[PDB]
Amino acid sequence: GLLDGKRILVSGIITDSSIAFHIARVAQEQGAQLVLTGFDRLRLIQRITDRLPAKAPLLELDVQNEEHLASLAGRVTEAIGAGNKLDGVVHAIGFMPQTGMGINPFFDAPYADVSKGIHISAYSYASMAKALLPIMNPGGSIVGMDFDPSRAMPAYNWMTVAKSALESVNRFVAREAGKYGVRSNLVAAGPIEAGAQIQLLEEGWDQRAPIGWNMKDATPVAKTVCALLSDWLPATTGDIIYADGGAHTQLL
Amino acid sequence: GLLDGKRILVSGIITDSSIAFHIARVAQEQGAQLVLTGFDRLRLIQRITDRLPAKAPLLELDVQNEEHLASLAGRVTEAIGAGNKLDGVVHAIGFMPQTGMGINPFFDAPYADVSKGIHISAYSYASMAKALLPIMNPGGSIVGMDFDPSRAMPAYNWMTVAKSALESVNRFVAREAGKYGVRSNLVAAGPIREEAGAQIQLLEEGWDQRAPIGWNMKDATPVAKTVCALLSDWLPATTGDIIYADGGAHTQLL
Amino acid sequence: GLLDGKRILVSGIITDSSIAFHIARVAQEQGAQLVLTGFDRLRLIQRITDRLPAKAPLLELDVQNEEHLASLAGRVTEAIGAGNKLDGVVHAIGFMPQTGMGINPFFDAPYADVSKGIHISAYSYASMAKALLPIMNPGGSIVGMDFDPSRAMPAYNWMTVAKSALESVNRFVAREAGKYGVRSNLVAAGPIRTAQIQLLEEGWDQRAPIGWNMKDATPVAKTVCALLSDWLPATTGDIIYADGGAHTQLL
Amino acid sequence: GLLDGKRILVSGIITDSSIAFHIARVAQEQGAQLVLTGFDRLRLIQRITDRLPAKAPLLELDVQNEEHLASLAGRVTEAIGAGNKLDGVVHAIGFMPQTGMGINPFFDAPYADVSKGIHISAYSYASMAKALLPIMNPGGSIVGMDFDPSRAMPAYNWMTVAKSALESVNRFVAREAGKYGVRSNLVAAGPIRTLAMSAIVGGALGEEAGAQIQLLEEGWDQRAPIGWNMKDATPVAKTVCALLSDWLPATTGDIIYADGGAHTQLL
Ligand SMILES: NC(=O)c1ccc[n+]([C@@H]2O[C@H](COP(=O)([O-])OP(=O)(O)OC[C@H]3O[C@@H](n4cnc5c(N)ncnc54)[C@H](O)[C@@H]3O)[C@@H](O)[C@H]2O)c1
Ligand SMILES: NC(=O)c1ccc[n+]([C@@H]2O[C@H](COP(=O)([O-])OP(=O)(O)OC[C@H]3O[C@@H](n4cnc5c(N)ncnc54)[C@H](O)[C@@H]3O)[C@@H](O)[C@H]2O)c1
Ligand SMILES: NC(=O)c1ccc[n+]([C@@H]2O[C@H](COP(=O)([O-])OP(=O)(O)OC[C@H]3O[C@@H](n4cnc5c(N)ncnc54)[C@H](O)[C@@H]3O)[C@@H](O)[C@H]2O)c1
Ligand SMILES: CC(C)[C@H]1OC(=O)[C@H](C)[C@H](O)[C@H](Cc2cccnc2)NC(=O)[C@@H](NC(=O)c2ncccc2O)[C@@H](C)OC1=O
Repeated sequence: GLLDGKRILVSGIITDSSIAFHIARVAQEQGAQLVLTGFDRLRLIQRITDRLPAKAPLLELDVQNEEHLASLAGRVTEAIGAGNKLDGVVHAIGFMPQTGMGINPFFDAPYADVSKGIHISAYSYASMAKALLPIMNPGGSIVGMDFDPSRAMPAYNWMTVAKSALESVNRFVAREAGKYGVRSNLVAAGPIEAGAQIQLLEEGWDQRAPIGWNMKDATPVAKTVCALLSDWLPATTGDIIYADGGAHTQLL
Repeated sequence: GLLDGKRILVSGIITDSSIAFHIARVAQEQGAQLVLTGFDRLRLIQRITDRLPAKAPLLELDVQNEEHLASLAGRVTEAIGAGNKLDGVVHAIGFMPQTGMGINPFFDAPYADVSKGIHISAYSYASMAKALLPIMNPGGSIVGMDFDPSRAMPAYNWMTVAKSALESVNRFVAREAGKYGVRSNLVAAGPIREEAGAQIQLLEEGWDQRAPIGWNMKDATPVAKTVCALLSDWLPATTGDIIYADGGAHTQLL
Repeated sequence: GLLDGKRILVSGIITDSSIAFHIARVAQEQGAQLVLTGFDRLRLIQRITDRLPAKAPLLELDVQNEEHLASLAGRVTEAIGAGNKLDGVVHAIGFMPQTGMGINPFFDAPYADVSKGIHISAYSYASMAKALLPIMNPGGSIVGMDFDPSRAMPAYNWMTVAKSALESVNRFVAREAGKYGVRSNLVAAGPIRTAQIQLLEEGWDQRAPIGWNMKDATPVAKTVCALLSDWLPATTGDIIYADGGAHTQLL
Repeated sequence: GLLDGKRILVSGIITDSSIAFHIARVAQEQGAQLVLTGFDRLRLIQRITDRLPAKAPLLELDVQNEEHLASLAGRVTEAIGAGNKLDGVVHAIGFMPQTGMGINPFFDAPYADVSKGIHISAYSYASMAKALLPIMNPGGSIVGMDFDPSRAMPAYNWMTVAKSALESVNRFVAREAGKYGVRSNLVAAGPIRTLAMSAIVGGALGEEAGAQIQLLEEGWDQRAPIGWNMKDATPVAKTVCALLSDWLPATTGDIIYADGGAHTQLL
């Protein structure tokens, strides 16, 4: 019972193979009471989140919608109880149009597309924190998903730029969260005619990781998120935890 | 004559108190032939660029207009000569609305404002490179201006996020520029000249104190010389990198 | 029961205010079976380890002593059982002569002193890992103690050089540990109390978004225990910062 | 010239092909007056330094010898002139016994060997700075040679640990040098094909070691946006000279990467 009696909001569940689905699954197994967030296909999300070990209320949240954000805190409290507060927040939201990641050349991505990607992947981490910090308990934890953007790589393109922005956003969210006695951290996960480029990237990851890396298994990264949601990392804030097999510490 | 016979495009001159003004001044002193770019007040910018040691053609460039960027290659070539190409490109444009930096709380900056800031301060480094790489010579150099965003600090707020984005953009611009035999680097400068006033005072005082060789905020010439060192042939194996012209303050805790 | 049924070797307990004592205390509370290591004042150390919630065998280990190394693991297996193996290793060993840190100028530290410091503070992480990896279970964890050496600072001097070496040693220990299915990580702690030393120690509290209490070693001990658990299984050759987030903030 | 009228101390010239030789060659071409340092094979180094474009005095310096360090400054001043001071120092000294790098397992390197390596590769950067800072002019520059140790890699082993120690030493040397108005920086070079490096590619260390280093060198050129030529030391020599010049005056305690941009690229 690592997360026993903790109220945790989990965003980004779209499929049963989503890291957010495994974070929610592992958190419930560890005794956490969950609140879930869905963006567009809510009835589809409801049917995915029915396969979770325990029942949890599903709330609508389009992170680009100002009204959804301004009402989020009220809707969460109605779902957990008038006098109850959140102990954790999981930001597992990421988006970049295909012009900004994949086959499309880096220079050919229009700003409107990259901006939408930065809005959803980086700015929204601050939006969700602004909306939920007033309904969070001291000793609380905000966890976001990152993909190590310290070095450029093919096909990830503008999504790497959005993750660099996200890391910087996290350092500032930590400053704001600190006032509430809440921690804010990121988990940098390993990977979970541009098909050849991503194959090269995935093969290289397992090769570099001293303990190896299984791309078809999201549970080691879900456990890391849960470790950050627990009271077992209480002096860690504005930081990045690498759940990538230790591949970022190895050149070859 | 560090930059002797080099054709260099310099963006971001609006006043003579700018780093872009000193980069242009130092580059001309080192024998570089310049092409200059201005945003809106071209009449006032032409008056400012007259304070530069030598004459240089002025071209209008609003980095948010895809019409100006598409034209750039054609406009720069007619200013330097039909058969001549650029040897250097200086990106010295940076903007963030006051909602994104200063006194305004970090959470109170609307996305439209932060997006405009990221567009001008980060995305435009890729826009300018896309437009100018086809008219650049091998051994060429693209330089951008940065402010170390690795750690959060007061007031800088969303400009720190835009600079983090710029660093990432630079690593990708290096990949594209490499195909032309062109280098792409950023120069991370130290600070250049009631609560907000006290915070910035603390940041500037701390910089000089941390810097092993000290830091003079009223002097932009050590950072302009660093940009010129990157525009030269003296750093030929450096790309996708950040050169710190901050007195060594980023390597020191206290 | 975060560490339930885990056999963990803990080094560096010399006092009741040491991080190593609190790691051992927290680990026992979480259901871990411990093996302890002592360097010199082993009679005094035994009287300190009696203040631990549960009984644990104390073994002699001078990290500069070649015979103590290589005899270590055989002595561990006799203490835990012939068929039992270790699940965790805590390296909480650090030393630098006063010529290498404090008031003495950086240039005035002789190599013999800095070398002794690097031997005990950095090289010994590889020595302890070499000796204990053959008696470690897959899913195992090796944890070392670090103090962020990425930037120079007053007084820390050659100890900063030894921690930079330690960080590099840990990336290589991870490569070796990986073939046993064992993780190797460092915990970079904020200042822990035991003018120039005072000024630095107060900066951390102001920079840390959640603040920093130098008189409390329990948040750093819990971080070590989180690394010893199965809750960070994809983390290796890494550094976890338990400094209140101070390293992510300029001011 | 870039270095016109500058007095520069250059250490580590042992072969007519090494980085220290090209630094010295490029510096002399740029108008620098040099002072050279030699380890043991003095008469051999003297005829290797005769290949340099201009004549330069050669001084004996065993970096592990306390007496050689204590007399250093006096010997340099006698070679340049009683009233003249040094404008630059180039530390191009690096050593690690084969127990600490190559085929030998990481855990099998004895401390005495790794310590000798750290003494020569890292500690000596501070030793040379201590000895030469009192005879250095303000605006001066100290440059050391590095190989990016931020990530572990095959064969480099304890030399990576010595290199990590060197970067930390450099940040503290910058603090000391700052008092004299002198900068201290490291140049992190990409892989350079030295006499030993060619031999390991040929298979002097075996098939496995030969394959590992080939993988490391091939990967470097592939990662480098502008490519990487291991047989050419001149781009790294020019970077050292850029740091010795007045064109990077606000850079200290830092690392300049002359590795083709490889360290900024994952793939
Ligand atoms: N898959 C990997 O290899 C990997 C590696 C590291 C990090 N990550 C990160 O993990 C997170 C989860 O992504 P994933 O890869 O598991 O895939 P995913 O498809 O499961 O998650 C992305 C989610 O973003 C949500 N989203 C998109 N636009 C939104 C909007 N406007 N409002 C609210 N939510 C919106 C979608 O509903 C979706 O659930 C992302 O931040 C991603 O960048 C993934
Ligand atoms: N001031 C400091 O303390 C400091 C420190 C480190 C780095 N820098 C950097 O130095 C660089 C030079 O700027 P500065 O310090 O002179 O400040 P600045 O306020 O003068 O920069 C604004 C510049 O951007 C241009 N610009 C704005 N919007 C534009 C648009 N849409 N299209 C095209 N051009 C546009 C303006 O014409 C102007 O030249 C900046 O990138 C800044 O971030 C400054
Ligand atoms: N104290 C702090 O503020 C702080 C901050 C960050 C990191 N750390 C690190 O944490 C570790 C332990 O810290 P602590 O608070 O317990 O202090 P400590 O004084 O108890 O740690 C030093 C230990 O080294 C041991 N030791 C010395 N020489 C030895 C040898 N030859 N063989 C074996 N052991 C030997 C001693 O027995 C002693 O317990 C150290 O490595 C230290 O650098 C401490
Ligand atoms: C056997 C094997 C480990 C081999 O490894 C390599 O060649 C690596 C992959 C790489 O190519 C770097 C590239 C380089 C060369 C020079 C400087 N910095 C980086 N080589 C070095 O680091 C080499 N160093 C020195 O010659 C040296 N000389 C002067 C000052 C410090 C010094 O460390 C040695 C230590 O290395 C080897 O022989």
